[PDB]
Amino acid sequence: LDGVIRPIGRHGIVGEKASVLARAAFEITTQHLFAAAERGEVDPLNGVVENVLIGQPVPVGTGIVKLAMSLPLRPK
Amino acid sequence: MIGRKKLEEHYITIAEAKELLERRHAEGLAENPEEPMFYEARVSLEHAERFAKLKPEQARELKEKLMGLFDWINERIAAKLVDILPEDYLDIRVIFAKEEYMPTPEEAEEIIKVIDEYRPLE
Amino acid sequence: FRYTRFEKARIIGARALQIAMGAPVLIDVPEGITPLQAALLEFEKGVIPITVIRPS
Amino acid sequence: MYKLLKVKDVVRIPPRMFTMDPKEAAKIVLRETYEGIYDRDEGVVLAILDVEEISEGVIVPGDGATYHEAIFNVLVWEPRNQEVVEGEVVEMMPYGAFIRIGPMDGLVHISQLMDDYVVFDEKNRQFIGKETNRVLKLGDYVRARIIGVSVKSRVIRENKINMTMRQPGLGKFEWIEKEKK
Repeated sequence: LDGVIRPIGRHGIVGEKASVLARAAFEITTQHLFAAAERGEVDPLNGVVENVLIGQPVPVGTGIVKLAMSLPLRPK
Repeated sequence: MIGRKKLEEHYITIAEAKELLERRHAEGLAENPEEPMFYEARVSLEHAERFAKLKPEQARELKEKLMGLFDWINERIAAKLVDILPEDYLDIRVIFAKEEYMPTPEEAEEIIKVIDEYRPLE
Repeated sequence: FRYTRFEKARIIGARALQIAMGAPVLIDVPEGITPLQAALLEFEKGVIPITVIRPS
Repeated sequence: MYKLLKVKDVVRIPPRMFTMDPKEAAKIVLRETYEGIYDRDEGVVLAILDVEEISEGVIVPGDGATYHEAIFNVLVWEPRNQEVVEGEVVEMMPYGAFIRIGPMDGLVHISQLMDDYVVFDEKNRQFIGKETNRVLKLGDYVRARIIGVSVKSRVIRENKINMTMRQPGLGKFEWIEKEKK
């Protein structure tokens, strides 16, 4: 994805860019890595491991659709 | 912030806000709990029932008129003059004792000349 | 304008929760039915009120 | 002094009254949320007048009720500082007197009453001056000025306003008329 091929674990795509909490539960090293982004770092949202960690519906699947409905609602 | 935004506000005298309570009191007239209005609403109704000195519509007309007479009188200052009904320079002192401009006896008399009409005279 | 499989399983899910909290039912009566099965029969006749939004 | 507002807010219609007209059903929700509540930023919200326009509904995962974005009109009352008010003596106390300036009250202490040394008559409910034979008692219409407002909580009941009348042109209205000359 970035012009030079990467590995898959602990030095590559998981260790590469994501949310900073996504790198916490993988590569049990965390005092190397979680204290690195202790200095000057925000963390928005929008992973899959984060919304399950906080109590939100994940973006994939059925938490992607948005409904809308008006309200006379006569039975007939 | 209350809600998302606050976009428009106006100033209402005591004689004008009396009609908003009674038209609200026209609801209830709902008969399922009979809707008695709550206690502090009925207390503020009694302050409107006893200090109603003017018509509701003629107070709205006067507030437009008093803003065009002087530039330093805005809508907020003009609504105060309807409730007090000043007669001389004594009331001009006590309202304007903490203001940026103290009026001259010429300019204070010109306010009285507009409010020489619409007086109950009793 | 056919629905997908992810939108059809959310419209049923939201309508089965209204049908338990009030929200008077259409002609769906007989004799005893769990509130999920009431949403399947209303969806069969194509009288769902809820419509989707298509982000584009 | 009262004010009239026009404020948008998000309305939550439950699915119990889901089969009513959208205007008054959004009115009955938002009315029983803000009436009679003193905020520290604006003031006493008295009553909701009416609902002009309403938006569409949006469903949220978990609840099953609906959300709307309505437009309504609100009558507020803001007792701001050094505001010239009018009132009615509706309470007699040995340390002061509550002056009702509307939905709330205004307390004036016994030594900010008038330009006179003031002695509280304990047997009756009145104040008797030393030199002048002026009598301040129950029910008398007065005129005052706010000097201090103590705002503690969201309830109307628990907030009280201190005023004073030691100025030329205040007090009872027939006292004011004789001070014109």
